Amino acid sequence: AISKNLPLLNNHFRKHWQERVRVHFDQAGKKASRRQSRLRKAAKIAPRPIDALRPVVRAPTVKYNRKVRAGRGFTLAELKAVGIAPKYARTIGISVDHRR
Amino acid sequence: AGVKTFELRTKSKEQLESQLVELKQELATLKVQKLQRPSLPRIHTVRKNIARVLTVINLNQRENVRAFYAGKKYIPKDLRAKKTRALRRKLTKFEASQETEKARKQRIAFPQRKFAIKA
Amino acid sequence: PSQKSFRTKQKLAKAQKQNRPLPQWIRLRTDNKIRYNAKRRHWRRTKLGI
Amino acid sequence: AMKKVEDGNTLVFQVDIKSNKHQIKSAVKELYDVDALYVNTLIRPNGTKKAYIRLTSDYDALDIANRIGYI
Amino acid sequence: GKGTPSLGKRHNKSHTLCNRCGRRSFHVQKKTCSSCGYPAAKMRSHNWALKAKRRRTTGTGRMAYLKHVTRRFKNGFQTGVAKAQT
Amino acid sequence: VAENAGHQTSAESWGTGRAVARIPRVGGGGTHRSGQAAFGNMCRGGRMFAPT
RNA sequence: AAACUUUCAACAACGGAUCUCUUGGUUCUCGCAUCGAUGAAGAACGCAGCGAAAUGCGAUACGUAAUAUGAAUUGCAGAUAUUCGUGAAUCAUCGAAUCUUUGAACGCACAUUGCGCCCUCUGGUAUUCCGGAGGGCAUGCCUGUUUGAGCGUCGUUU
RNA sequence: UGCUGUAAAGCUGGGUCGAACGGCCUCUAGUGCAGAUCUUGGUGGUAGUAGCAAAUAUUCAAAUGAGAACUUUGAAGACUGAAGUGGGGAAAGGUUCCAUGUCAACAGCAGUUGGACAUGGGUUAGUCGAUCCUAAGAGAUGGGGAAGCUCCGUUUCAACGUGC
RNA sequence: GCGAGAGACCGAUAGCGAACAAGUACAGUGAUGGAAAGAUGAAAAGAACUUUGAAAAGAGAGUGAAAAAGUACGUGAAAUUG
RNA sequence: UUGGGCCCGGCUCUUGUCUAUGUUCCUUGGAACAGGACGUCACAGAGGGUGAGAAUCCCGUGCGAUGAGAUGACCCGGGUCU
Ligand SMILES: [Zn+2]
Repeated sequence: AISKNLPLLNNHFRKHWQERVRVHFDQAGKKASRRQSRLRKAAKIAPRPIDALRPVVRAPTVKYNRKVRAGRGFTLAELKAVGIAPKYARTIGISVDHRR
Repeated sequence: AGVKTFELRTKSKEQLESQLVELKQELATLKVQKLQRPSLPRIHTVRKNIARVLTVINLNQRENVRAFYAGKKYIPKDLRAKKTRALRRKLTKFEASQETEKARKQRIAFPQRKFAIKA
Repeated sequence: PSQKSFRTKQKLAKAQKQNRPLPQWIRLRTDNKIRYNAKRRHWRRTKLGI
Repeated sequence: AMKKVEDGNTLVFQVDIKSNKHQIKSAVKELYDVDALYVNTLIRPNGTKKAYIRLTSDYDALDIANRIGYI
Repeated sequence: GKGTPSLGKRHNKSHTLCNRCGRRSFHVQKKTCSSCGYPAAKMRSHNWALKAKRRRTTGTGRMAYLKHVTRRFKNGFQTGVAKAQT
Repeated sequence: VAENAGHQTSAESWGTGRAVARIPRVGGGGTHRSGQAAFGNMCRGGRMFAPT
């Protein structure tokens, strides 16, 4: 059971794991279908862009202070400063975050 | 090929039953002859003619019922749609399109705009 | 037995009619694979289990 | 069965399995316009029903069977 | 005398024909079918008997109504009659 | 291969003392399959060694 | 020396390996969402000119109507069936129907093809009996209608 | 028929056969059998062997037939001996019933015979049974448990007549 | 479930139990258990006719490219046998 | 900043129909779909059938074209009436 100068392993395979094996054979098929869905969605609303405008926010932790990423929605104060109501903002391709 | 359906549909209730009785005695007479022939392919022709006349009688009869119940709130269930049990429980177009007056005021006030970028 | 129900007698009627040899003109059809009736039953060999 | 039309004044018919003697007695009155003294029914081993219909003395069974056309 | 002599005394059927499934599994004294569970509302079926589900399920009979559901769905559950082309 | 291929049997080993190998065998009677071995890679109708 | 035994070769047997096939299986991927009291899945019994099974169908029974198409079906036989045409064959398509006895199965019951009751029509000299045809009679629950019960309770008159 | 290789094997001559197949450089694997009381299928020796020996018992002739110990008929001789090897039924079986034809398989010999095979025919009810009653019992309803499949209860803490 | 497209997959003791009238035949009181079984030939052209025989069949003949393809059907190995 | 109902399209789905080029010559063979010669078409040399390995015999394939039918308050593009 234990015989060599080898590392001691943690292989969690004592359950019926073979009944829950998910092999992603459809990775290429999913890629193609995702592209087709994206194309149809874009064509449905042309020339209006598919992606709403997102804000820029600081990543929260001491580890990711330096990085800055895309947020979820512009705060109500930010939209207030540019004279766009949140209800009207959501209709012209701008995302709103009431929580931030 | 036996009787022609389009000729039957021009016949009245009285005439269709008179023809139905004769076709039945035609089949009755042939079943007597089958005991001696014994092969008699004419059996198959008369049976389909009996079926055709029975079909025309029923279809012409069901059309009178459909006309009688046209526009009534409650009509016989056999005259109703037979889509599926689930589709009959589904909300109708009018029911599913109902909105609260609060919801209508906001949808009118803030419609989905049409716009473009880079201009 | 002589005293039997209608369902019992009704099943025995079907068992008799299914116990006939193959009609001869069947083997003359094109691409015919049936050479005999393979579901024959004898009253003493195999019981109906009714 | 052809012996009974001559000896016993009885007609032999194949009859529906769902019918009874009341319906059989009536049916021969529309179909052949003959009166049945009695109707004796029988379910054959093959699953069909057989009716022994004895006509009253006012009718001759052999004559009717010629009219039907099987003797 | 538990073998051949005792086997000669078998003339009382414990089971008769069932009405729901016609299998000759209807226990006469219990008034229950050992196969389909009649006269319970639900069919007798167990997940420890997968071969038993194969023997009696959808597709093992006529499907006299389920044959044409796909055909009717493909046409969107049409109502009316076909129009003759002039 | 199918996961249940070769394993759609209720075969039990007869044990020893019946002058036959201890491979699991099909029970019942009245069919020629009764009393025949099952579940083995060496058996006819069993499952392959290390199914793919 | 034959016979016999053993071995081999040729031929002939027995048997069905090998080879080559394949309207089957298995796996992966893509797409779709559609059973049932408007009676499902299932079961039984039947139905063809000559059919036992399988396939199909339900007493309109290897099927009817309709749309399309356009000369077959086929083992045999056969039209009071068809050919420059409302016209052969077709589960080609399918939107109208039929859909036995059952089955969640629903008048009660069912190891029985048992026993009812109601309505309309009809036969037997019949509101009451008998026969037939058609249509009905399950349970829980919801909204309503009608009829009620309770000194539960309100106003009135002795 | 031979040749090559230590070998695993490869190539070839003759016969059979009728539709695909092979060398070389690489890749890949459900890749090599004498055994597992291995699996499935098939075939031997044993071996024309063991055996086909309970229920007293058969014989003569004719007929049919290609063919007769075994079929039919006659003549005998026998037995079951009325708690029968007789005549009916219940359970169970399901066409085994009857006629005609027939002998590939079955009847552990034979077969012209048969409960076999093939084709048809056959079961008639106001009075015989079921159907109805209740027995031991089973089991719905109102209710009460149980996550629930369902359990208890049988008039049960019920406003219980599909009354006459 | 329905509708499709594929594979360094199996090739009739394999692959689903089932390439076939397969969840069939068959067994069990029952719950359940559960097989075997593909291949003539391009086309039946599936052997007319004569003869021996009670018949089955045989011998001639015939069909076919082939009967060293006769449905006890492509090839026809071994055990075993003449 | 702005309501609703229809009429025709577009998009989505199903379905109908329509289309290039040898069966030329010789040999073997029962059969040419084999071999050889000469070709042709190719946005079509996928696959299948046809008496043996068939792009060119047939169905299809490729290219598209043109009809019918649906479906979508919760898609737009035009109209039209409020
Ligand atoms: Zn049952």
